[PDB]
Amino acid sequence: QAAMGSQGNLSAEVEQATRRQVQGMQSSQQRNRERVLTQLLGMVCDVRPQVHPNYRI
Amino acid sequence: TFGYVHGVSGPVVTACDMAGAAMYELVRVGHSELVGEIIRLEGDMATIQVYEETSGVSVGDPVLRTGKPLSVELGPGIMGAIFDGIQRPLSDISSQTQSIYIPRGVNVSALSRDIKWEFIPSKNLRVGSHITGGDIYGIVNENSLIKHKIMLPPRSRGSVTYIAPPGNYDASDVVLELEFEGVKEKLSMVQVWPVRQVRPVTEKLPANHPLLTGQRVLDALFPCVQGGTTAIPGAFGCGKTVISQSLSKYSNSDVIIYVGCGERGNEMSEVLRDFPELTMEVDGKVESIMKRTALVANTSNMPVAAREASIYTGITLSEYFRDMGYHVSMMADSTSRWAEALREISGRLAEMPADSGYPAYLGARLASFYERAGRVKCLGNPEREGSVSIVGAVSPPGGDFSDPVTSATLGIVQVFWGLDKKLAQRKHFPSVNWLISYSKYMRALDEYYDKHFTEFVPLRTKAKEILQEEEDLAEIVQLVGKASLAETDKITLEVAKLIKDDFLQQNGYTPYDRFCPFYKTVGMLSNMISFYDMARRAVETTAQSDNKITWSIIREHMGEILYKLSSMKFKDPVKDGEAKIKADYAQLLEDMQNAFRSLE
Amino acid sequence: FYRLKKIQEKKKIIKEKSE
Amino acid sequence: YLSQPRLTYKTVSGVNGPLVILDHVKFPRYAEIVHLTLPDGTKRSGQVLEVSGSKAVVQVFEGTSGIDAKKTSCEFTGDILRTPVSEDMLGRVFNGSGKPIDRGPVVLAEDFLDIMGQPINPQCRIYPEEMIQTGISAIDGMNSIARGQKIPIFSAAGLPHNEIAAQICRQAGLVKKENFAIVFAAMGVNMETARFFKSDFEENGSMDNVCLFLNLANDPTIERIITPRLALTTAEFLAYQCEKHVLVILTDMSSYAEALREVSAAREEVPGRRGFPGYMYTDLATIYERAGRVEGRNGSITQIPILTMPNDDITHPIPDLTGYITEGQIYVDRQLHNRQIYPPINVLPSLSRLMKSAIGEGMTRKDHADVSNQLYACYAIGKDVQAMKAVVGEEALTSDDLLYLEFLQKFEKNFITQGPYENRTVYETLDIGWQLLRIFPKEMLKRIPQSTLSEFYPR
Amino acid sequence: YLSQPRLTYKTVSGVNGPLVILDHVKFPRYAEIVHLTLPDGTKRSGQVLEVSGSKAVVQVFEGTSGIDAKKTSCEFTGDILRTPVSEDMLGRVFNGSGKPIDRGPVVLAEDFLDIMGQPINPQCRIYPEEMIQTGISAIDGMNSIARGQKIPIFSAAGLPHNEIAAQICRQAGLVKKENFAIVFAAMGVNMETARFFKSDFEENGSMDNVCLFLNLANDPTIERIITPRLALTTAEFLAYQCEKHVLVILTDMSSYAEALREVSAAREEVPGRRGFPGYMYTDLATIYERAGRVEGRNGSITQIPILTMPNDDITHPIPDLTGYITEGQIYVDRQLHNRQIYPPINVLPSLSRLMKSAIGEGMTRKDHADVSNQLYACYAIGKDVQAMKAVVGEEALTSDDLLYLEFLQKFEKNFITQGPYENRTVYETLDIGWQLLRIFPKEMLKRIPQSTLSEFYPR
Amino acid sequence: IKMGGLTSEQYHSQVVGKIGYIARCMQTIDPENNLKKIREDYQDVLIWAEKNYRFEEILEASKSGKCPNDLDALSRRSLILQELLRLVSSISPFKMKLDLIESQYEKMKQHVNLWKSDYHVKLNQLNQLTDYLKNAAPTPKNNFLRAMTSVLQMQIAQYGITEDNEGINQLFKLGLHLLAMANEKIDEQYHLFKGYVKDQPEESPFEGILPAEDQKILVKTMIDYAMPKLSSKVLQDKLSALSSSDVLTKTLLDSIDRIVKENEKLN
Amino acid sequence: EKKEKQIEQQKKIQMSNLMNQARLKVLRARDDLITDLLNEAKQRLSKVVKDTTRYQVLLDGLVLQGLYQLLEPRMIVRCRKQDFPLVKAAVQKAIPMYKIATKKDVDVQIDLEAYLPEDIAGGVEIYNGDRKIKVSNTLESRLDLIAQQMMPEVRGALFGANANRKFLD
Repeated sequence: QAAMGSQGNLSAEVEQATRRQVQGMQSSQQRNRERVLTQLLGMVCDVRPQVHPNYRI
Repeated sequence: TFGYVHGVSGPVVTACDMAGAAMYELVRVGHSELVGEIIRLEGDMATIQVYEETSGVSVGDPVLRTGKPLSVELGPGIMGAIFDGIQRPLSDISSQTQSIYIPRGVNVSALSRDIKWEFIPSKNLRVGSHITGGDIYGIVNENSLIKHKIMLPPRSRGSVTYIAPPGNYDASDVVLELEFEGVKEKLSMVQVWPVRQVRPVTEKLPANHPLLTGQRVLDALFPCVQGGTTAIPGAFGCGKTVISQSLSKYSNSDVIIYVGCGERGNEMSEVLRDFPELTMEVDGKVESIMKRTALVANTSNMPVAAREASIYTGITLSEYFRDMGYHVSMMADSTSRWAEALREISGRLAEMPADSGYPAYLGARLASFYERAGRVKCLGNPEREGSVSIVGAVSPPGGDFSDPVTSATLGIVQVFWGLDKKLAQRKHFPSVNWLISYSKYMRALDEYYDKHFTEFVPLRTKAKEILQEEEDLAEIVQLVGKASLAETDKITLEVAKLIKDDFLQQNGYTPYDRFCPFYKTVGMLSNMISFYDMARRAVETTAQSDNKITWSIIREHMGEILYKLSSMKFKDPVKDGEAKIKADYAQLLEDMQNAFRSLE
Repeated sequence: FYRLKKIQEKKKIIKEKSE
Repeated sequence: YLSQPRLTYKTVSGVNGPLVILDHVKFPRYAEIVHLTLPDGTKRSGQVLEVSGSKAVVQVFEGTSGIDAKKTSCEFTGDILRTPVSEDMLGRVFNGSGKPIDRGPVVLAEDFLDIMGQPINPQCRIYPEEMIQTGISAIDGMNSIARGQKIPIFSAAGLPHNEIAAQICRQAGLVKKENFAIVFAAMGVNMETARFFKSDFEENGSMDNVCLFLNLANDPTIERIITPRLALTTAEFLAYQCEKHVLVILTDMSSYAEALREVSAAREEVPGRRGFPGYMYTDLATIYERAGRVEGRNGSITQIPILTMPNDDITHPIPDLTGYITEGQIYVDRQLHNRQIYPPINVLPSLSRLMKSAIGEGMTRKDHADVSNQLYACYAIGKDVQAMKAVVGEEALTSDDLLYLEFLQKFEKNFITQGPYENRTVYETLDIGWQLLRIFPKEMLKRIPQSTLSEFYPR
Repeated sequence: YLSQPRLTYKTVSGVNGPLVILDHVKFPRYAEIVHLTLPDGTKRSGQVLEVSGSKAVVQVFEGTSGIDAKKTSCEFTGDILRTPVSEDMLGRVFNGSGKPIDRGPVVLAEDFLDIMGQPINPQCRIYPEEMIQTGISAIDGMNSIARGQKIPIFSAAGLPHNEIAAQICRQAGLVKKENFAIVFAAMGVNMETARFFKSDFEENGSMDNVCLFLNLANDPTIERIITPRLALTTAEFLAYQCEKHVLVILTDMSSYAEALREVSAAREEVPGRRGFPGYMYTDLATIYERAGRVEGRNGSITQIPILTMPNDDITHPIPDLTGYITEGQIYVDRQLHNRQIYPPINVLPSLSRLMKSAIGEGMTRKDHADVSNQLYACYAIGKDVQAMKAVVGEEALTSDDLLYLEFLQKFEKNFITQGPYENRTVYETLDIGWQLLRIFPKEMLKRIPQSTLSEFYPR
Repeated sequence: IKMGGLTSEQYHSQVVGKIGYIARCMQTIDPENNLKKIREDYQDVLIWAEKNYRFEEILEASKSGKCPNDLDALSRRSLILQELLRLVSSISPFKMKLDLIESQYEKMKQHVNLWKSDYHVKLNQLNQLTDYLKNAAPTPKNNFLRAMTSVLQMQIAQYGITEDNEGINQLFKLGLHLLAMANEKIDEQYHLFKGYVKDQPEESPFEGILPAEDQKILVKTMIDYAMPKLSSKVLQDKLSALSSSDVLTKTLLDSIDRIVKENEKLN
Repeated sequence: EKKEKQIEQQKKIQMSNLMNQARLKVLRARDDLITDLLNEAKQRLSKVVKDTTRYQVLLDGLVLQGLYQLLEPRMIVRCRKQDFPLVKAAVQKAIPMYKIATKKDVDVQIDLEAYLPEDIAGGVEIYNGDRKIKVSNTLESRLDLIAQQMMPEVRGALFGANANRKFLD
């Protein structure tokens, strides 16, 4: 029973590590989210229509 | 709406003006409306495998285009019903036509719509309650044994706008009626389900409980489990003779679905005669096996398309009764005949075959059939755990082990009760060949044994070791001679003879050996292995000693003990209760110990 | 193999005939 | 009935072996019958194997020799092959197409029955539990036949399978604790074989109860496709309508399968094993599965096909599928025939799948099943001992091995061996079996329960 | 990047088995992926099996059941099947086609890699050298696997090759006198074994290294085909880019070959040898040879294909070509399995060509080669002595013969017999080997140089 | 992507189905909201039921994740509730106390695999007996089984099921034995019934467990069985006098045995 | 010892299950972040469409792109009712440029009977004459198609490059 309690403490440590990872992911996102979105929308708006290369006339 | 027949070649019709027809959709070909299934599309022309004789079908004949695929009516009336390979009720056809012939294009309802059923809704349900696929919204008192739990069809859902009160209803009466997204769906007690679609389940759980056949060899050496998947040879003397009817009469299973894919005429007649007369003891009463068994018969001369759909119909019925919360033991009389049907249809379609002429998708079809087995947490809110245990029979040409269907089966099934032609010729029944037969469920059954039969696993291990040692020693004995054998080798050989003749040899026609309880099996194996270990101990201990002990000495001393061990198989559970049998086996063990103590 | 090759050749010829 | 005038086409578009491919056909009917009048007036018959729009691939029974396009007149009867059937078909001889060849008149139809037959509801098919006392010990003792059962005679070229079939025909009868009406279908049997069977029936006096359908070797090879179906339609008429216990003999399912293969090859279908049609299993089953009894009726159709296994190969497609369908087989052994045993029935590979319910107390006797099982086991062990002796030598054989060899010798000399005109009742066969089993001591008869050993062994 | 919109076609010309034949396709691409919506909304995937003119034959992953012309749409993705690969797919369970089945998210691609890959340059491949320890004594001390070797396991149906595979997945690692990973691919594996693999890897705490691709027997056979390519593309990414030693365990190459046969038949290619494709050798080579060390990169891909030798026939095409392409074999013996030894690995017929590269000083230990050779020699001599004892009797045997029998027993009871969850480091394996070799005196160990005997024999 | 083998639409329908079924189970086992701890523990799913929604509304909430949509956890919780409801219903005439119900819930929730629990097996056996007796017709087997199952339900309500009481185990075993014994083994049925009434610590087990009519019918059944083979009409009249007993009792059975021995001597 | 080892194995099993669940949970959080980014992209595109000039140029590009992908003699452009004027201008501009690029005479009608759902962000759908071939150039589809290919770059930018990955080939 005591060792099960200790392993539960280690489980709480695992959960803390998971929360830390989630917060780190959120911060690293927040940092570059604006540039990511701007570039993605720029390349969405940039169309460049063009026929299939194998088309010949 | 409906097309026209363009050509005919055996069961393969070809109907023109079928622009929008769907693959594997059902059509009615001819003026007699022969059931057919669209198996190929070419522009606006559909090839149709027809489920009835096509003689007399003329070009230009109407082809009605029914929107549904091959499907079965699942509902009250299945139990005790004898069905054609495509759900046509043979008994109802006989009663309706008053003739011994199956009229071509007969369209009698699979489930009778005139029988009044005692329907009792789930009391906790109410108008407005939310329900989903699998929800048991009522129970029909089908008979004394099976309570038909009327389940909401899978892929159905919504708010109950009306639930019928308790009473008596037809299979066609609107019993429930539920609304979803403003659309109202009215449900009777019969639900149509395609035979080629797997019935959904919440989760396929691991199989961890034995399915007890009657045979000691199969129960102990090569166990099967509920939700298991087994291949069993169709050899004579074994199979349909004992095993099928034993599974029927008694087992952990709660329902039996027996599909005669390619049965011979008189053998199918034998099944249809025997099964309605078998009885089992349930709650202190003898009740007909038909109250919980259903048969899907298909003789070899019936259309090959129906022969191909027989297995699917059987497995769909088994899946329905699994979703009910039951354990359904399904027995396919021959998947080899199913494979023959697939090969013939592939040839008629002009596809490139794989080895030995079978279609290259034979393995895929066999897997799609077998893997529908298993123990599942059935769909539906009321928690339940059902299972479907498939026992498919394979009968290769001349006992071939490289047969394509047998190889595809061995690549899927987890249990395989191979056939020993030598044992069959010697009349050693069951004819299981314990050297290449196998069961992969032993690991999963360790939990069950280590809690109910704690001592059985080491007994099984020692028995298998003894049998393999006998297999290795018989070659040397018959190549060279019996004189050079050691005393331990003699113990192994004679104990192997004892086990093979009086533990692995079970006559299924006797009152005492029709079904061997696993307590009987484990006790017998325990006595036999205890004798083995104690005799080997005596021999080895007295080796390198003045008072040497030999197998001849042991046999001469206690021929009575050997005879009692041999007669152990004669205990009758019906009259020799479990306590009596266990006490007798304990007495035999005590006598063995006393005699070996006197010897030592 | 010979039978299957013959059947494939005949199927090709029949397809050409239909086309 | 069909009152509309039939349509006659001079539009033959192609002849290819036995096939005649017509075009511009008004609503072809699959399996329809056609009548081809050749330029010189010769009249033949055919069956539409397939239809595709305005085409129809007729299959001429008499062969396509002498047919030309632009002059052959194919008259489409508008109906499937409905053979005429009458009780007076008993005592008649017909070629493979049903026409008389005994200088009698054409069959005055009591009814017109589709040759393909009417499928029988399995729910109303009686399980045959009445034994047939063929009088041949190798069959009655160990591979018994039940009335209504299907059980072929696998044999080869040169073996006395015709003799065995004639013996079974003339001796068949129920076990004494209704005489069989024989319907014969010979396919590809030489004149010698056909004359043998006809003379045997005439000599034994059953000709009044025998209806022959002869398709000799010289006869057209596509007519044997319909010959067995004609025979079985007549048998069904006599059994399920006239209430006659019928016995149907089919001489050469090998010849029938060769006809099937010929038609399939002409059709250029995707082949099965050895070139046989992929649907050979179904074609054979539509013939075999017509045996058996039915509820409400009193007659039956016992079916005894006869096969010629090519190269003595029981794994050949024809015997393989015939075993898959029919309930057992009686196996004629070339080794026994060479060693001059008759009947040369090798009881190891042959079995009867309804024998278990045909034999026993009340039917034949208490000890039948156990005697047969022990005879089979001892015979197999004796054969294994013989194989071992051929390698190691008799001097290395034990007393029990010599006992097994002696049992094998006396079993092939007394039990299997039998005069062609000698019919041993099942009781005599069992007595012979017991005399042979008494060679071994009671301790070596493992498959015989002690309750029967103590009752029959000591005698 | 492909920016142009995808084209959706309702022009279904015909459906034949697993093929939807679309027409009027704008420049169809071979191997293009195409997502088709059925009339009722069901979404299926497919691969352009064949391209001709403007047509496109699309093999649908799922069946064609329910597909129809005039209503079924098919959107052509415009690119061949590209898988998203990252390190985060280490610790995930995917199906055959890559879709996660562990209730986790879809893989966030680090790259989009073509599954077919390209052949590793022979001039860039490097000899495997060091050893990958599987924790199994019978393949560590006798068939060690080098970093870069392709060594299959041969077994038959029923033998515990899948249990051995799971044990290897759980125990595999570097000799260790976080740069190791395992890619488990399972093909044609029934639901029971798939669940066993998944739950075992999840429970035993090794999932952090294992990427599991499961293709259940009832899943699409084309998915079975693409499963090994997915697994090996992930392995190549992890090994040649992330620089970690990857062990690829491919289970049921026989099931993969069955899927290949099905795809060939669908392509309408005639069967080759023993009914298998003629190019199966090329396909198996394409799978296996995506392995080994490379120049300038610190990662590697060891491969252990697992085969179910059909009928236990080593001459069968699948095991034959696997032996031709790979560099060894680990035999799972039915005799040992019946004798209840786990793992039932036979060490006499087994072999690992690159054991000499896998073992040695600095890789495993100084005495590995000598111990392995002496163990093999003593084991063979023990089997021979058992055979001799079977004829002469125990007494006639000499003291050396008794020693050899004792070593045989203790070698099959301590070296081979391991237990599923007994992870032996190679040093433990060699210590057990020396315990077994110390049965004999120093003199009879003729295959161990005195330099090694003087150092490791004592104690 | 398939979840648990079901298409996502089927999974998200099953989520709302489980939510509704949990609400129904709570309303069935506690229409008066007495079981406050259970209400709190299942509040996250009973909110959508107490507050009225639509099926499509709850389905959309589950799709968006607002509802608890982990079908495995929902199945576990619904199984706990269903097992508790089964325990309550199998003893419906003999309802138990709130503290006992809550303790049983706690043991359930603590159980690792509730489906495989000995608790579940015992509930299966009790439901087996109740199902047999639901439509059973009068006969000594059925009457003895009904009395024994009524007392078994009493003991189950008293001591729960998590506690493996020896008396409850004995009642389970004897009831199952009587159920399995053939209907033609009347002597064995009576032997087991009388052995039970002997071995029950209470001298008159069925004093308040069964209605008076059925108690008198049981006494009449015992007297009728004792009647055959009575050497004296005086002894028959003594049996009739004993028939005045309101309910079966150990002393009544002992008197029957005394008369039996008297008839043994007389015959 | 059997009891102790069974307890330890159960503890190990529970710990391994917890670690697996934690890994899957962090991965799910990452996937939810990606989904949030894509939802924000959808919303920002829905705002971009409101810029008439930018949306006019975008519609011209999308319509011409669909034309070039289809390459049929006849075409039917399906577009939102509120976008109909802009789509008409786009078709007017695309027809001559399409003719110049392909040298092929073309007819391009605009479906005035069945418009796209009003809730769609924008774009068009170009059907052939018989409507059996369609090219979906709606903003939703274009954004999804672009983002799915861009996931590697989005992953690298949002969550940094993988330090372990040494070689990109």
